[PDB]
Amino acid sequence: MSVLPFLRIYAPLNAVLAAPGLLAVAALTIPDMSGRSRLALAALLAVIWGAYLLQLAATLLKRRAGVVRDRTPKIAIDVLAVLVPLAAFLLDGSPDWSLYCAVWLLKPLRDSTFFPVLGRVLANEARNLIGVTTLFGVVLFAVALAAYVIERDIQPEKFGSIPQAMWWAVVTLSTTGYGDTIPQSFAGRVLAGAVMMSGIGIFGLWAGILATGFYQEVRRGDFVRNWQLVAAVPLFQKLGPAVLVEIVRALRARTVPAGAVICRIGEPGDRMFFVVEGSVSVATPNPVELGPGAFFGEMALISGEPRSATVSAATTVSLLSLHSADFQMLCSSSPEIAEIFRKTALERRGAAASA
Amino acid sequence: MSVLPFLRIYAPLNAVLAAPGLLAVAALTIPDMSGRSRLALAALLAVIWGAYLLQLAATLLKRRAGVVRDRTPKIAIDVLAVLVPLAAFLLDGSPDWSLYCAVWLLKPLRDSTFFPVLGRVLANEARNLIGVTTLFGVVLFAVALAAYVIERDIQPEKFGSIPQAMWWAVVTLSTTGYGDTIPQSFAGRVLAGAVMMSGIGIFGLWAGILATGFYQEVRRGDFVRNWQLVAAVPLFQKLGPAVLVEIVRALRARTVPAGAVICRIGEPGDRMFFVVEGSVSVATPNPVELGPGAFFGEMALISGEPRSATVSAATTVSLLSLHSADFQMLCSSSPEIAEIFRKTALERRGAAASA
Amino acid sequence: MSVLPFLRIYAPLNAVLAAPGLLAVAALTIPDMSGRSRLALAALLAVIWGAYLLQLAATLLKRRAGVVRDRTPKIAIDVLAVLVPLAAFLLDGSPDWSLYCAVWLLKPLRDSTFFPVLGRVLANEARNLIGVTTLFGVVLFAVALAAYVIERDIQPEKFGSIPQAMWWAVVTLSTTGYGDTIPQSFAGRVLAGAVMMSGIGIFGLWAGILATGFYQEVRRGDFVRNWQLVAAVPLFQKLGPAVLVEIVRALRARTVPAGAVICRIGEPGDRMFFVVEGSVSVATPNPVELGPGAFFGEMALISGEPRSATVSAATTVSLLSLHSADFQMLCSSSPEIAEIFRKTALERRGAAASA
Amino acid sequence: MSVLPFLRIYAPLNAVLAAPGLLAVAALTIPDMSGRSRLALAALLAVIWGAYLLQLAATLLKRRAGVVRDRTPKIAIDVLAVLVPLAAFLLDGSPDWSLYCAVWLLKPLRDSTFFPVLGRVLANEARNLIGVTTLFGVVLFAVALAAYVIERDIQPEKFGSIPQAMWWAVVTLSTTGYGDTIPQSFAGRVLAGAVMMSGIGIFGLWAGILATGFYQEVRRGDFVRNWQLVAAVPLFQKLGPAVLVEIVRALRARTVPAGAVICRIGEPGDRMFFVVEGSVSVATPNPVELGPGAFFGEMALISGEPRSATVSAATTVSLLSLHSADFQMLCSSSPEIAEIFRKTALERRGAAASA
Ligand SMILES: [K+]
Ligand SMILES: [K+]
Repeated sequence: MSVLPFLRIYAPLNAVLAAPGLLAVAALTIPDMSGRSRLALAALLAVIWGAYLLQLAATLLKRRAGVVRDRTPKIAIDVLAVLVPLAAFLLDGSPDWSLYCAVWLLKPLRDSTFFPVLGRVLANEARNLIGVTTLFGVVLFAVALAAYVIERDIQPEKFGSIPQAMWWAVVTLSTTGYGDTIPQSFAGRVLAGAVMMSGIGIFGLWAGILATGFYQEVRRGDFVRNWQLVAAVPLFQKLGPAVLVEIVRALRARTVPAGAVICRIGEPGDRMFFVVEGSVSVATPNPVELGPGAFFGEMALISGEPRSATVSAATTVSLLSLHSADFQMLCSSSPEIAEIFRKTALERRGAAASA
Repeated sequence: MSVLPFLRIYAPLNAVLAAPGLLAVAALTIPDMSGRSRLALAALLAVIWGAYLLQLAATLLKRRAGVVRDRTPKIAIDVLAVLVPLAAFLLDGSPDWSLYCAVWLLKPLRDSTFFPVLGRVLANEARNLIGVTTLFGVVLFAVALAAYVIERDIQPEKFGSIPQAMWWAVVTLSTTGYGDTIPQSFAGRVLAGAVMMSGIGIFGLWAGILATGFYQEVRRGDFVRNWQLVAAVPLFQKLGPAVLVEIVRALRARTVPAGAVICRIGEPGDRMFFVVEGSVSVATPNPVELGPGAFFGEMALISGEPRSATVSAATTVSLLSLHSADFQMLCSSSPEIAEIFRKTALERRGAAASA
Repeated sequence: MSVLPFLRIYAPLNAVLAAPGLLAVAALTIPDMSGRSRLALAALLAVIWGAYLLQLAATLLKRRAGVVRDRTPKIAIDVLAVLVPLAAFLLDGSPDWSLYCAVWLLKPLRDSTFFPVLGRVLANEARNLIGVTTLFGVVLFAVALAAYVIERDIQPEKFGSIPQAMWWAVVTLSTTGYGDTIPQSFAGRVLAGAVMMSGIGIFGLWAGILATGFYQEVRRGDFVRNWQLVAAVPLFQKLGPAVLVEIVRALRARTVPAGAVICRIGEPGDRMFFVVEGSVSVATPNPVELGPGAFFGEMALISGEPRSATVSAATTVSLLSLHSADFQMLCSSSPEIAEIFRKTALERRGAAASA
Repeated sequence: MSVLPFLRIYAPLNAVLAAPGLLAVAALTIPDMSGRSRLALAALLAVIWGAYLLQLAATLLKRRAGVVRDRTPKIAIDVLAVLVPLAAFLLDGSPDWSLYCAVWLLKPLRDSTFFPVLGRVLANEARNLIGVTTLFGVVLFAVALAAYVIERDIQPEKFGSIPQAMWWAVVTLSTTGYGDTIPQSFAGRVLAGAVMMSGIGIFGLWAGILATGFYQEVRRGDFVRNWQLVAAVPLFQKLGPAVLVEIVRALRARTVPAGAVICRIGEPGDRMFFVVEGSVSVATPNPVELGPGAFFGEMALISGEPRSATVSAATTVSLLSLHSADFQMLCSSSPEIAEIFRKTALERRGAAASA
């Protein structure tokens, strides 16, 4: 709604660090044939590999570029990524040689978004993941035992043996349920339904676990981000605490590096633009070079049209889309900010014509 | 609770734009017979088609009726809808001719509610859909590999080949789980349970993704709608900012076009009526012609009965059902609005008898 | 947490109105035998039936007992319940006679909690149930078509016919997935995974639909209930609006009819008791007869023990468990309510000894 | 985010009270062999058992150690745990002897986190678990009946009998869906899809049931915990009610017993430390012995680095990580607390050098 996390066109690593798994797995099998992809996909295997050389050395001289110390072991993550597959180059042994090759699949783990999520993975607390856990025990040995008496119900040939109760259990516990045989005695059935609603329910429980994980995460990181953002702009220094709250919790947006049409003029949209730092380019009959501490988008506001203007960043700028409800509420909260509203309209008045 | 999104009786497009898919698919097959629906459903095929002619021309002269520019390409959406199935008329080739015919199924995509939902689909941000994504990778090649060692466990005939590990993987990852064979070695089993709880869990993760999508959507659009609504009524101009908040966030309702009994007199209900614009018809021993800036439903309030009255819109009116808790809280917040409460009761007093 | 919805021991209808379905279905089949339950379960069939006679007449003279008009058609619900199974007595025809018999299963629908839930079922709005709906279309004809090309992939015997694509579609769309055959061509597979994550996702979408349904429901009904409750007690008349808010939103509890030990003295618990109307019985060395407008549970509060006392209702009383955080916050909000806190402690002081 | 529920390294009971189930089930079967684990796992069976002796006597002299009376029957829980498996020692009878042995599996139920969760299990109210329940009835006899007409569709051999409708029903109701046969008549199919989306949906309904359970739980227990915590610290006695609110709802953390590096100096982190009671050890060029009523972590705050310091508890201390947003909001709310902010910075100033 208020966020604009635009990213410059980038081929992500995922293609390069993933591709090895893809071609490997491709030639990874022997569909009764000599080789094609072996030669090919092994070729792209020395290509990818060489990519892992060049990346590594990128760490050699980039071991410190002046780089932050935030995640130290990410490095080790990488180095193992390149290494374990090294000795994965080092086997002359049986075709299981080929098998080990996939170890790279850790590669996407080089870096990713899993960092903060894990941030509340340990910060989750939520022992009810444990209690639910032991409950997984509960159901598991529940149907395990009932399945014991039942599989032992009719002994004569296949039943009456522990394996059946085991497997029927395992799948039944699931939401998946896929298989060759059932109770010929209803009881095994009815209990089966029991384990359905049960094991499924508990599945849900762990769900709500992860759910609260999501929310708590998004909250914490979001509003703290709004810490970094609040102190980050001067006008926020001239505005008192309650307003600090309102914005900290209100401001939701991201930065848009240069190279993209940021908006669409006379096209429907709901959002707001603020110059955190830098300039931003504006098509106007009297073009206007933007700077920090001002705000764009009263174009659409006072003009009456959604995105009555458009802009483009020549320099990377951090954007903040203001919530216009609390804005109107400040306009009407005190006379000073009603003066702000008038003068703002006036700044679009002069901006829309004069220089 | 507070919303009354009543719609006049309308046959939606869905029957006309869907029907082609339905009859097509019907005769779409050849259950060993010459034709019945072919003749028939092809007849309704020229009927539907002609509907697509008449709609198209509706766009010709309706290309601009004075119509908004909001969604430009919706048009193109339609035109392709009618066109690709044109050349879908243009093949003389094999029965796969019949196959292409269904391309219309895009028709429901002409217009729908997907617009805003997509609005936060791009506005979602939520890279954790990406992180979860690569995680889908995680599990997938996890069970893919384990399934590799395991299917290669017993080589002699069917196992030890990549396809099995592949498919067992794919289904197992799911919540579906449907199939002909299992581990004869427990390990494949236990790992199987692992992939169950795992792949399922991640499924949940993407869930909470979409969930936050829902909420954020409903919020944004709702309260902004309450922007359009707040400034839309005069009394809101005589009421200060805090109250503006209370109502903007409180008001939830929709407009009811003419032609429906809006309420039920002396039937249990919780809601409130406000005349945004127009009149509304009221059965009274001294009938009263309603107008904007007044409010209906203190009938039920001060009278003591749920819906102690009923009304009907002769003209389309926008309705707003006030939350009576904060209402009482305004009645008791200041003396002025307690005067409002008394005089309101008095307006039902005069309204319930006099003219 | 704060709610105590204790119900007197009652055999619910569910046993009587359900039992017919249970015995019926029991003898409902013919497991190769003459009859046992037929005679028996038909006996309990005239028993249940007679219960439906006596209930009906209960409506005859109870058509109006002075009873509310809230749900008129509930009656008709019942009468049909007894009637359709009448002509279900009226057939002499084939065994499908027995089949029709189950029509009672509507009986639990006589009355239930579905009323309010349906209250936001129509009050849901949430067209995204529609948009998602057409999306169900999306996926359905998606895999339907892909399955068309694929089942027609290998024509020679079973494939290349519409039925396969149909059914494989239907189950695959699910989370269930249960069946005899798969793609022998990967493509059908990969697309299969697609429909998995897709159809499943949409399932989730409809979920969040129902979820917001839950919440909105519980909220609306809850706090409105707190309307009925707020105006329902005199002290609430001596307390200003902000406090009205705090309690309306804070108070969560239910009424406990006479006949139950309401609390446990010196047993851990978190809750609070308030006499809405009537008395409540209290074991004390100087027993104290309770009355409205007072409050119980500063026993545990000021005493220092959870449930340092226990009580029992001789007369049905409505209970309200106060949130002690905002309570302390009133104690410390103004001096008057700190006097309330002292005098309250003093009322346990005199109550704990004197008469 | 703000919570630090660190636990000293402990082998939980789960290994000892679980292990019996594990080895028992291991030798629990007879994979065609004389015995190995029997001798072994029965040996660890007398080991575990003896553990249950020693625990029991731990209750004998620990029947009261001065121990709380909170959960009385937990004891009985244990004693049965040891007893029923006693007579489970007492059978000389058939191999089902072995079967009974697993009764211990109740052991994890000795104590666990299920206590509060059950706390809102009874405190849930939420009759919609009942309404949904009867709905489970709804669907169940729905597909049960439709399956009746359908299985009786083609009578000649296997169909037309009640069992099929029964089982097809049961699984179909699920999300699992696993089986040998389908409708050869579409109708059974289409209805099948119906039961899919239906039974699944209701599954969701019960979900949202448990969900609200989660939330309500976490809330109640959390903020009440913040009751115990608020009154628990003196500074909270010098701070007025609104601030009491802010902290009660803000403070989220746990206690970290001695023996762990509590923080990481110059490593990225977001949290805060407060000395509830005791001291805490601090590496400083001028080491500082911590005491209650002070706060740690303005190191990171005013210093400019996340965790610009680290600490270790020599004595178990209760930790509270303050939310720095509302903190800044107090710093800027009144001059007194801005003096608090300055002097705090000064306490890191003196602490970072002087003694
Ligand atoms: K399944
Ligand atoms: K299955």
